[PDB]
Amino acid sequence: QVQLVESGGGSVQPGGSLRLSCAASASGRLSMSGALGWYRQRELVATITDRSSTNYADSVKGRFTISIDDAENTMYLQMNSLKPEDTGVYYCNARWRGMNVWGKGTRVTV
Amino acid sequence: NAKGVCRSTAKYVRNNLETTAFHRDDHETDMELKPANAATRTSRGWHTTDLKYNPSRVEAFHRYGTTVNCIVEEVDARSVYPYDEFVLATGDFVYMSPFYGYREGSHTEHTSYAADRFKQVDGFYARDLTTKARATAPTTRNLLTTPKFTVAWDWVPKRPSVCTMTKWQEVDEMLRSEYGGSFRFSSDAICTTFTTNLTEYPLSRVDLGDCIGKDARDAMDRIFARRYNATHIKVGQPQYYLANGGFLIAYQPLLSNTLAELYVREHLREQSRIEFARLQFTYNHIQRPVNDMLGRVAIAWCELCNHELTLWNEARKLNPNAIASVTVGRRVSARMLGDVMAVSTCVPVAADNVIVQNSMRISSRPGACYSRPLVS
Amino acid sequence: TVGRRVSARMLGDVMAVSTCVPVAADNVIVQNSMRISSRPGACYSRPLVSFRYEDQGPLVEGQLGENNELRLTRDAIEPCTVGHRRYFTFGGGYVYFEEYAYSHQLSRADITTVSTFIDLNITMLEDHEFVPLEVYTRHEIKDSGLLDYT
Amino acid sequence: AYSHQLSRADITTVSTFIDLNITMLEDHEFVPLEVYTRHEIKDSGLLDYTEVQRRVQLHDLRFADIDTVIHADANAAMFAGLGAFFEGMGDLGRAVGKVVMGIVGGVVSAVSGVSSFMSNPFGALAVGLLVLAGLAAAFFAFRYVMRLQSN
Amino acid sequence: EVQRRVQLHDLRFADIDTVIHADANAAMFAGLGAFFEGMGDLGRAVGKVVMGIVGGVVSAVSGVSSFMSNPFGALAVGLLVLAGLAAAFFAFRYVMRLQSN
Ligand SMILES: *[C@@H]1O[C@H](CO)[C@@H](O[C@@H]2O[C@H](CO)[C@@H](O)[C@H](O)[C@H]2NC(C)=O)[C@H](O)[C@H]1NC(C)=O
Ligand SMILES: *[C@@H]1O[C@H](CO)[C@@H](O[C@@H]2O[C@H](CO)[C@@H](O)[C@H](O)[C@H]2NC(C)=O)[C@H](O)[C@H]1NC(C)=O
Ligand SMILES: *[C@@H]1O[C@H](CO)[C@@H](O[C@@H]2O[C@H](CO)[C@@H](O)[C@H](O)[C@H]2NC(C)=O)[C@H](O)[C@H]1NC(C)=O
Ligand SMILES: *[C@@H]1O[C@H](CO)[C@@H](O[C@@H]2O[C@H](CO)[C@@H](O)[C@H](O)[C@H]2NC(C)=O)[C@H](O)[C@H]1NC(C)=O
Ligand SMILES: *[C@@H]1O[C@H](CO)[C@@H](O[C@@H]2O[C@H](CO)[C@@H](O)[C@H](O)[C@H]2NC(C)=O)[C@H](O)[C@H]1NC(C)=O
Repeated sequence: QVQLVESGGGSVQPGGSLRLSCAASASGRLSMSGALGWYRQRELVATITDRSSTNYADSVKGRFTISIDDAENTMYLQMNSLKPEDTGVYYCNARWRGMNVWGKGTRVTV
Repeated sequence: NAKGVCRSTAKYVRNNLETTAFHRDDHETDMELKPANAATRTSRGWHTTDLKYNPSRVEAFHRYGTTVNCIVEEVDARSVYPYDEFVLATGDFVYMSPFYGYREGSHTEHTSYAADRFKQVDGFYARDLTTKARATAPTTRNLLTTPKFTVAWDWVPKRPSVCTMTKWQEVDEMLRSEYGGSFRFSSDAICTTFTTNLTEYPLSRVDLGDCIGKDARDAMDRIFARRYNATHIKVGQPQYYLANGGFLIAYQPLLSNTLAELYVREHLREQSRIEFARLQFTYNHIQRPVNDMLGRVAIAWCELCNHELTLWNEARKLNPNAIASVTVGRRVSARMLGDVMAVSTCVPVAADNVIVQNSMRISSRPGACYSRPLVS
Repeated sequence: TVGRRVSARMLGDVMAVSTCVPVAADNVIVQNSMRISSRPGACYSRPLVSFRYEDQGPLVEGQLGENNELRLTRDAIEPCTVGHRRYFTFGGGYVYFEEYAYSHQLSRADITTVSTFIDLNITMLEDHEFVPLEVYTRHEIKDSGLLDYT
Repeated sequence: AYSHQLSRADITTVSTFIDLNITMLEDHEFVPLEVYTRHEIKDSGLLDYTEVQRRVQLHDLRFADIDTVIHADANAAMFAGLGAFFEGMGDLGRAVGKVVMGIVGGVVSAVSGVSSFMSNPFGALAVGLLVLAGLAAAFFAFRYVMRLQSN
Repeated sequence: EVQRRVQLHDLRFADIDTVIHADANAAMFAGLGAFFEGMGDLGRAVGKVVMGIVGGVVSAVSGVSSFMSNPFGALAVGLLVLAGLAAAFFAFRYVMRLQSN
């Protein structure tokens, strides 16, 4: 079974920035996933719907940027110029051709 | 949808920059979609041109600076519970719920793609590409853009829920044995051995509709009446066990009439000093012979299963189409994708629609000949 | 026949046999790709692995085989194809490889087991190939799974 | 090499489809030394179905390499290099490229015409005669010059 | 019969492989090796030197064949041969026209 180790969650002030991340066990290679990303509470925030294709919610365009590291088998969600409306629980998720996995949601406050 | 044509021009990316191609380097023109000759009865398709199937394809591509071929193709798609994804007949997944849409009961469904890549058209009227005519009734059509192709399907409200489990197998003979603090079930009808904890599952508090309970009780009574009515006795009420691998086993313990007598006479000797469920394993001198008798039966079935499974598993590596066809009970195409098998339904063709060519010789190269005859 | 894993080889009309040595599943590591950098036209046919006989021991390079066997050769090679997809048995589950690259690892319970010798109520599709574009231009060979006797 | 002939009773028969009490060893190959130098192929008994399909996939790989060696024309490699050179110069490069490609095309067709003619025994003989005639003419002329230089 | 044909194909490949890799230079080097083995230690000192001389000959010949394969190289040698032949013929004719007078 695949397991996601979510980290980087916390609290900041308006106009601040953060960097969330989700490292995965060797049983699931993130760079080969059909879809990856974060969902607010569910509603999409940022994802990589194909190995080279990215998506974002309309209120997030230009603020956040998703990326991936195949060496460390981990994905990152850099998020800048945060607002009080961006607060809530963020759940990372990854899925490979029908196999699906959810990380334990992490809170973000502003 | 409006006419049955494509623009004969396309945007492509090379050198990390967008560029516009044109069919045969001409101006933007509405090219007609024509049916593909290889199109099956069901998996229909259309193209603007046929250059790929004809010989001298490389020269045909080099005869023009740029070429553009618009394809339209109708394929089967499947989605399974919870319906968060669906797979196309091409083997490609789509990480969106097929029930997704702007409708009140659907915008809550799962999706991995941004709203920019999805459009839901209401009051849509289809137009068949073979018979140029509008459909008689409107539908809601979902439209999604992947980085390779655009895909569309008719939207429908989510179907009503169904029972969580389906009857997989009815088994006339199943031996249960306690070992290593776990039950082990085995049979000749199924080569798998089911393992489980000694605790019975409290099905009554989850099958509130009695959907599984009804099916189990009915099947057991049908089998008992058919095969055991005059040879055995049922010990008590059916028992439910959750087996490793994700199966629910409804079990009904039996005693043969000849064995029941031993419990009866032993009970009479005890009374001189009826509920079989209380007595079943209390008499060691009765049970010791039975553990050895039935243990040998269980072992015999294991030996037969290992022997048969070995032959069957080697045969499928040689001819999976034949083995899959007899297993499934209908003709199917099959292919080994390493250590598992992929399958598909073959399409039938009537015998009078087939013609055989008069020769297997090849004119283009004198030393070679076809090894199996040509047909049309 | 013997009731334990054994290696066997036909020496003409008789069979030579020997005991295989077991290796714990956590001591085995699968490599991320089946490509060969030294020769672009070829690719391994079965995935590469790296393992240890004992937890603290030296690391040993090999190649996977059928039914959890480990080979010490790294010699099963194919001409590289397009549209490649494979599932290889890997310690009570499977490793899925796509276009000669490792993707993920499934549990054996994730795939529908076909009933013993006869099965019904099975769902299927009229599979449509959707061949890669390179098969027409560059005229590269399309993946066709493992070879049948025919 | 033929060694000896055994009776069928000299080998332990595997008693049935399932049996026990068999004795075995953890076989250790002890490779003959020559394998490491002369690349001698080590015996592997008769071919299993897996070894047959493994060798079949190795042969179509050997064919792809031989096929590529025959069809990897040095002229095509040069044309590819020239194509990339002229494409990088823009439209000014295209105007020249279209012309010089035809000039190089005329050179390669002349060279292949000569090598084709050279395959014929009469062609091979003709050039040999001309080379000898030219060499002899030059040597006799050089001898004449040497005889004049002294007086 | 399938395994009989597979074993015949890897034999055909071994024969083709040897035909490609059995270089005439290796046959010459083996012939020189066999000569110095019989001469002994007094010959090894000479062997090491002549091996470098032959090594220089084969590298020059392979350099020429590598150049000859190129269209510009094939054209260049063709032009020089024709120029030399024409010069020799015109010079021979000039001498012939003077020898008599
Ligand atoms: C199952 O077994 C019982 C006996 O254990 C059968 O009972 C008979 O039922 C009929 C109809 O009510 C009576 O006329 C007979 O007198 C019963 N026999 C005895 C010995 O009591 C029953 O018929 C069997 N059921 C089936 C479907 O075969
Ligand atoms: C059978 O009994 C075992 C305990 O002996 C159960 O194992 C536990 O399962 C849960 C849920 O997966 C885990 O959180 C625990 O860590 C397990 N405990 C141990 C000691 O392994 C098992 O779930 C039971 N199965 C059934 C169907 O009753
Ligand atoms: C076989 O089944 C019997 C039950 O029919 C088991 O006997 C029970 O064991 C528990 C644990 O010691 C006692 O609390 C009960 O009083 C016993 N019941 C009776 C009616 O004697 C027995 O343990 C099982 N066999 C094995 C191998 O454990
Ligand atoms: C799927 O399973 C059902 C049973 O749950 C099968 O239904 C039977 O089908 C035959 C043929 O039409 C009927 O004569 C029976 O009356 C049906 N049984 C019941 C209880 O209704 C069905 O055939 C299976 N389908 C496939 C394609 O395998
Ligand atoms: C060789 O044969 C003997 C019987 O002649 C086997 O001995 C039995 O082994 C099992 C497993 O340990 C015990 O439960 C029995 O009590 C043994 N029987 C007797 C009579 O002692 C032995 O297992 C066989 N060995 C092999 C390696 O196959």
